[PDB]
Amino acid sequence: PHGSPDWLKVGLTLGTSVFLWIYLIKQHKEDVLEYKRRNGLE
Amino acid sequence: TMMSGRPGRVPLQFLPNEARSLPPPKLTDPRLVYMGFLGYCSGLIDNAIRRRPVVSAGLHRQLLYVTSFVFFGYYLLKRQDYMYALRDHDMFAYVKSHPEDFPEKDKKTYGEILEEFHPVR
Amino acid sequence: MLKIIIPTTMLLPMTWMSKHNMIWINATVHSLLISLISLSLLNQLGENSLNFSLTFFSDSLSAPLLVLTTWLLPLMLMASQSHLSKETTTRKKLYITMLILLQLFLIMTFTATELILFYILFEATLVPTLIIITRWGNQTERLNAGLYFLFYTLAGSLPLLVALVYIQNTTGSLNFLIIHYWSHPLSNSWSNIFMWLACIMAFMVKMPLYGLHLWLPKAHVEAPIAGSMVLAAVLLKLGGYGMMRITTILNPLTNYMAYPFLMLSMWGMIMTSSICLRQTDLKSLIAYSSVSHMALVIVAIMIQTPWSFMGATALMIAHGLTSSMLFCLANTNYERVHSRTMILARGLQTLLPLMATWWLVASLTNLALPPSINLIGELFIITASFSWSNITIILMGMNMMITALYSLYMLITTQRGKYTHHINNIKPSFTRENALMALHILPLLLLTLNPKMILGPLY
Amino acid sequence: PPEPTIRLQEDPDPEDENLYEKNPDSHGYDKDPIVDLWNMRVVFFFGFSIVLVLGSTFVAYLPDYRMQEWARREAERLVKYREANGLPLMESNCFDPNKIQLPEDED
Amino acid sequence: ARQWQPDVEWAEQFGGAVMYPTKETAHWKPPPWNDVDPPK
Amino acid sequence: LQYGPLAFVLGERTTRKLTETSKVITVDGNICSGKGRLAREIAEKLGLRHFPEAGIHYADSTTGDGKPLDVQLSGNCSLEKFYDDPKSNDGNSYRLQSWLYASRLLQYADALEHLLSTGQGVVLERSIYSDFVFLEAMYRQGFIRKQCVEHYNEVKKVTACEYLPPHVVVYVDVPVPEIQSRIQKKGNPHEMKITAAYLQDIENAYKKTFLPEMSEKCEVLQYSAREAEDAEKVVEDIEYLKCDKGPWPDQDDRTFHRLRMLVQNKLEVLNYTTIPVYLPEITIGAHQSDRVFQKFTELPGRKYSPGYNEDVGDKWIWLK
Amino acid sequence: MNPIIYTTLIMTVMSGTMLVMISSHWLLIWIGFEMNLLAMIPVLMKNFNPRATEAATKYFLTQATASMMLMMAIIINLLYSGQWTITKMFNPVAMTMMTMALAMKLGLSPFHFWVPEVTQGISLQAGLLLLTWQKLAPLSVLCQISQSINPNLMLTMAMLSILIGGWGGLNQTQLRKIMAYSSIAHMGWMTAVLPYNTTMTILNLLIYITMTLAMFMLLIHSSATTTLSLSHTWNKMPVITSLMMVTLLSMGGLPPLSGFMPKWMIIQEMTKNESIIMPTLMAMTALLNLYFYMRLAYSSSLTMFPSTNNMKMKWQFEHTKQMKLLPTMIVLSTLVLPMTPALSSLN
Ligand SMILES: CCCCCCCCCCCCCCCCC[C@@H](O)O[C@H](CO[C@H](O)CCCCCCCCCCCCCCC)COP(=O)(O)OCC[N+](C)(C)C
Ligand SMILES: CCCCCCCCCCCCCCCCC[C@@H](O)O[C@H](CO[C@H](O)CCCCCCCCCCCCCCC)COP(=O)(O)OCC[N+](C)(C)C
Ligand SMILES: CCCCCCCCCCCCCCCCC[C@@H](O)O[C@H](CO[C@H](O)CCCCCCCCCCCCCCC)COP(=O)(O)OCC[N+](C)(C)C
Ligand SMILES: CCCCCCCCCCCCCCCCC[C@@H](O)O[C@H](CO[C@H](O)CCCCCCCCCCCCCCC)COP(=O)(O)OCC[N+](C)(C)C
Ligand SMILES: CCCCCCCC/C=C\CCCCCCCC(=O)O[C@H](COC(=O)CCCCCCC/C=C/CCCCCCCC)COP(=O)(O)OCCN
Ligand SMILES: Nc1ncnc2c1ncn2[C@@H]1O[C@H](COP(=O)(O)OP(=O)(O)O)[C@@H](O)[C@H]1O
Repeated sequence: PHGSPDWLKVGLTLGTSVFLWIYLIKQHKEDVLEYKRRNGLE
Repeated sequence: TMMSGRPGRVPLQFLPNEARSLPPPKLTDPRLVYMGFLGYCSGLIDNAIRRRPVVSAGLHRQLLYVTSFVFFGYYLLKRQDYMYALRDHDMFAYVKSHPEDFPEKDKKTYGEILEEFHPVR
Repeated sequence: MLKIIIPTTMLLPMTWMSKHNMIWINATVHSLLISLISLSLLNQLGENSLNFSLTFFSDSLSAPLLVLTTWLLPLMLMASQSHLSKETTTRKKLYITMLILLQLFLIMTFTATELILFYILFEATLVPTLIIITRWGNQTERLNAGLYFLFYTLAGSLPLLVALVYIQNTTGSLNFLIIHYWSHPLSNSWSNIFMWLACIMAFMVKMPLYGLHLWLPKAHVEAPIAGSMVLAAVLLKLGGYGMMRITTILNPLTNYMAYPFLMLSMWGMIMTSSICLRQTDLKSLIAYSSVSHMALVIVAIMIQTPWSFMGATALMIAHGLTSSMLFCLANTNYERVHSRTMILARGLQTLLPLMATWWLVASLTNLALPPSINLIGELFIITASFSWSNITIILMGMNMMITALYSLYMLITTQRGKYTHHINNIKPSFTRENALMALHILPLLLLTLNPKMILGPLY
Repeated sequence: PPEPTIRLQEDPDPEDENLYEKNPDSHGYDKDPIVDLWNMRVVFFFGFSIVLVLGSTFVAYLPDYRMQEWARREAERLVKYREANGLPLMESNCFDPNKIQLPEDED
Repeated sequence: ARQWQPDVEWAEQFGGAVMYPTKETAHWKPPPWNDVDPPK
Repeated sequence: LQYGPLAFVLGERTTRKLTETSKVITVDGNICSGKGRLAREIAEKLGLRHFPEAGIHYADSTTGDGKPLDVQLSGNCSLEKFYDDPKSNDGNSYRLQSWLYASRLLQYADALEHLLSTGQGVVLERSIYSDFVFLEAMYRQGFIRKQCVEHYNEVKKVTACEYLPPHVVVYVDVPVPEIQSRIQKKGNPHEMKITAAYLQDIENAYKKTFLPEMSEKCEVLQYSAREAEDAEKVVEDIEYLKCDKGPWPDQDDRTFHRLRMLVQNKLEVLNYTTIPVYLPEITIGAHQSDRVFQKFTELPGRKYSPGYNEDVGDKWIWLK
Repeated sequence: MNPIIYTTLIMTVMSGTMLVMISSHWLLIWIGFEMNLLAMIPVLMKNFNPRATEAATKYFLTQATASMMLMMAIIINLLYSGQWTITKMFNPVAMTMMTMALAMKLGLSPFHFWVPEVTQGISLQAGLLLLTWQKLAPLSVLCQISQSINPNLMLTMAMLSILIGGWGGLNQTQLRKIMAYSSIAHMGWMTAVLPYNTTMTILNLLIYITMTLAMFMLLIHSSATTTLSLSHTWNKMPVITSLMMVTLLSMGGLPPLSGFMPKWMIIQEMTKNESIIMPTLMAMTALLNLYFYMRLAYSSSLTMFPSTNNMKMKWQFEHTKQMKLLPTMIVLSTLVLPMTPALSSLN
């Protein structure tokens, strides 16, 4: 109807996406470090 | 294969500890890109159903779809790789532990092997 | 190969974000550009193949078919530009999307180093075709034609999946290189006979073989123009390509399992050539001509001699180009006449001379006139079958005579004679149709200069 | 029978629109003259000029990877060597007999 | 000059209770538009 | 937070808003009567909300802009053509009747939604009930066929088996010669072509069938032309009577919640107005439907959702 | 009904299924089945009408008979071996009777007669829940005892189910009966691979659940029950018809769509056990499902059926309620073939 951009939902969606991406990056880094530790590569 | 009853299995663990001994999938993995593409397709279909400008209706919603699909795809790929590594490990251990059932083939050369010849006429 | 697959994929976003009045221009230009890129694949070597990666490889059998597939799409767009004038933008974009998906599936099919991937794409090529036939078709029989085309193909190809997974379970790999190198003879047993039948019938139904060709006249008549050309030019060659790829593991059983199919094809060529003589429709006549030529290709493949394979490849390419041209000409006639009947419009040569020239050239090429590649493939198959048995020459000569007869009958009925009086909407032929015919015919007369490019791996 | 004899509401079948009547020099591509002309131009340029000619020359001048001249030279050298030394040209056995082992029958 | 599309006569084939009508099922009636039957 | 099961779970109970003043009232009368004037007075005096009679372009008023669309895009029928040629060959009579009935159904749904959402009552002209009298007049005069009234009856029963009949029915009675004189005085060039038999059929279809059916389950206030002028007596009669025979007392919070879910979401309200029965008067060919729908889509604020139209002037499209 | 009561009943249905899946006692599994049946009945009767009542009573009779048979099988198994744990059945008669009980619960032929009528009587929402959620408990129980089931009985019942679903789907016109016969055929497909590999059973179950959820949500979105009501849809929301046709093509097993993944994989498994005739028969039988799906697609999207005048008014109003996860369901049911190896996750 006569609806403005709901800034609350937009902010929540952006925050969720950014948090998920940061968590994925950190998890990948930790996983590769743990694998290199276990296999004695570096 | 039925690895459900495999000994020493935690009943409800998505990724056991030993699965950390394997290389994690790269973030540029083609399968992860495919999950991202699936997320984008879901976003476009969501825009189409709601009767909104398909390409550029909600950028945040499409981004959230892509991110969620990539997240689940990454974890699913890790679990898949761990399960396949388990299967190969069990295969090799069993073939080592039972030498009688997997004898070494007497290696032969094509020179001293008679194969019947069927001419084409 | 990805240098070819990726641009074909990018054709979709290119089409969907184009302006409403510029989709045809962009699609045609970039399809032609893609064809130029595909030309590089033609330079095959006498050794194994161009093994690009673990998933795609190119041979000198796949190269001509790939080039023809990439070349056909611009012609399909120019042919479809006519009857889609009064269509909404979304539906035109969907049509171009279907054509692009068909080309992409065919490109991925023709290399397909693994047989299961080949089968998956070989059946994937069936959805866009069915959508095109049943959606943008004029007659009310397009639905029945689509059902026939779907079920005739799927019933034949379903046992092929079981045969392939069984072969993988026993042999251990379905990669074509490993399959070729590790091939072993098939013993004469009932199980091996049924494996042979399962592996062969799926490709023989699509070719099509005489007795299973009922779907082809319906699919060719009721389809739009682009569907007709893609059916007659490329989709018929899938069966022959698959058969020539898969006959490497069926020896020596084929040596006596080819008799029913050889007899069926060598008699059905005569039957369909005779059928072409008494026909009240143009598209049906061209479809039956395609059936006859594909029956000859079946005979060639089942003979299994180097000259047979060379002639089969040459005939495949030549028949594809010729049938596409003939369907184009029939569609141009039907657009002005709106009837699709051979004797309703007569004496069109007095009104449209250049189209009469194109008709004459297409009929001569279909007539297997030397030194065109049509006759090259024809003659190679004739010599190979003569080596197989001296009595085949009777059937082949009868087929040649009937082919000449019905080709010149098609030319004479529609071009010569006195024009029909009560038709006064025969407008002069556009530049689009003349360009379409020229782009159809010039590659044939150019390939007659370098036959080795289309003679297959056994050259 | 007061039925209208009309089964349903339908537009009349429109008559075909001649592309020449409103626009001579129509090229049979599009009803918009400028887009139509440019479509003709790009089709003719990329079909005939770019692909059909440059591609034909490229295929004509493709490097000999099939090794035809190489095979001719090898055959020439082999024939010269075998004729000079009195060898009987082509050999009946593709593979030398000594390397091959035949299972004994003793039947 | 027009692509054929189904008319009323073509659409009435799928309007029955079941496809391929027979003698036994000729007297069957399609269910009501809303899934409510008269209280009788 | 639009109304839904969650809102009902937390706070939204519609039995609290009803304060004995709701009293949905439909004012029904013969063609060119004083009912419209009367309905306005009742709504003004009782504090209710008046809904003008639903016409051809009623639905266009509630969606997008209130400006009506083209006749081809909304209704595909005209009342003047019905008056000029009642036996029109192209089945204009039924198309007009069905479009008007469906518009009245939409208006009734909107009125019920307003009543349940706010608690303030509504006043209506001819509702979905009493609309069948025009169909009977058309059929007896021979304007429409029997299959026509059969299809109308099917649609009416399916659509009206889910709504509460109005609390009070107000009927204004005017003799046929008097309304003929009123029509002549009106001056609308098409209206003097209304035959006296048509008006007589409308009146006796009103009296013989509609009035007893409303009487057996509701309250009926039959008023003559003179006594209907004085709205004070009408309002006093409205207050004096007490509603204890209809289904309204039997309704509770749960049934009211179900009805409120039904009245909103207009697609379900109009779902059964397009049942697949192919009468030649209402059915439309595939080509005509395609062309008309395509033309409808090109309207300014109709291509996308209400809030996602760039040409109208909606901004922040890429973040909604 | 009250929204709170409806939510409570749905939670109770899910809790019964969870109790069936997470329990190691036969008595607790029977209790979970009883709780599921007890709470599932009012969901069928949410929209009160004679058809719903008749469907609910048919469902109750069938489920009660199945539960009694299951309890008798449990009793016999306990008699011949004093074990309550769900493991090897230790008795042939008990295994046979429990197989019939679980067939009755699932809907496999010749115990399939109740599915079309129950689906037809009850609403779309009720039908959607019944078609997908109900299958999870009996399938889990069958997977837990797959090492004891007799291959002959399960295989012949699966073959009969595929044949019956394919044949019965051709005649029906109402969409709910078509869905019921489709479910029967899919379960015939899915239970045939139980003796060989339960992972294929779970994968087929997931794919089928996704496909049928998408199709039922599409049918709810465009409120159509009969074929002609669906044919009218193209005039208002053509996108819905296009998506429905794509999903129908997927459900027929056409590659490269997702619906080809189970069948193919299942065939592969039965080829590893030297079973060749049966997979071929089931493929040629699934051709019938493909046929009636194609007929529905012809009626719905690929052709434009005559419309109605009143439909004009429906052009002005938008769908007020949007169901979340519909685009995800469509994408998962159409374009997930390239990720087939993920089935190694033992899903
Ligand atoms: C007088 C001269 C007469 C003969 C002229 C012949 C001209 C031939 C032009 C046509 C060429 C056909 C296309 C060939 C494409 C296949 C080869 C292509 O894939 O190679 C790519 C390279 O392609 C070129 O970089 C780009 C060529 C594309 C353009 C061709 C020229 C014509 C283009 C016309 C476009 C439109 C013109 C403007 C119109 C307005 C990638 O190479 P790469 O795999 O890394 O190589 C590895 C080996 N290395 C390391 C030794 C290189
Ligand atoms: C209709 C349009 C075309 C469709 C496709 C047509 C092609 C299908 C035809 C099948 C090809 C041949 C099938 C079997 C070939 C084997 C040779 C056999 O037929 O000859 C004799 C076999 O004897 C009898 O034929 C036994 C089979 C009889 C039953 C088969 C049905 C025959 C008629 C059915 C025709 C139906 C065809 C279409 C079905 C829809 C030889 O006896 P024997 O040397 O000891 O056994 C040889 C096999 N060994 C060595 C492995 C043991
Ligand atoms: C209008 C009236 C007539 C006007 C025209 C007058 C001029 C007459 C000329 C017409 C024909 C006369 C014959 C002259 C032939 C000379 C050229 C010929 O010798 O070159 C051929 C070469 O031509 C090409 O090989 C043939 C063209 C390639 C075919 C590709 C088609 C173009 C792509 C379009 C898509 C294809 C669709 C189908 C896919 C399979 C043969 O090559 P080759 O003798 O060995 O040696 C070449 C040089 N070497 C030694 C360095 C190697
Ligand atoms: C379309 C395909 C189906 C998609 C299904 C919906 C996808 C979204 C589901 C969200 C995640 C699912 C599970 C949530 C993670 C936590 C639960 C986890 O602990 O469960 C583990 C198990 O994880 C799940 O099983 C894996 C879920 C992954 C499902 C996807 C596989 C589909 C394969 C083909 C499609 C490829 C993916 C397409 C995009 C999703 C425990 O396993 P375990 O208790 O020890 O073994 C029980 C099974 N037994 C009894 C047979 C031995
Ligand atoms: C256009 C319509 C065309 C229809 C084509 C349908 C016919 C195709 C040919 C038969 C298809 C089924 C063949 C099975 C797939 C091959 C698998 C295989 O080779 O495995 C065999 C198994 O062989 C079989 O099981 C074959 C059984 C066939 C059952 C189905 C019969 C279908 C119809 C048969 C007659 C059709 C033949 C002519 C068809 C002409 C076209 C109409 C080996 O068995 P093992 O278990 O390994 O034994 C080894 C230890 N001794
Ligand atoms: N179902 C219908 N069929 C034909 N005409 C109708 C229908 N419903 C309303 N109308 C028209 O609506 C007009 C207004 O009705 P009426 O109350 O008599 O006049 P007024 O609004 O001035 O009081 C009338 O001319 C009547 O014909």
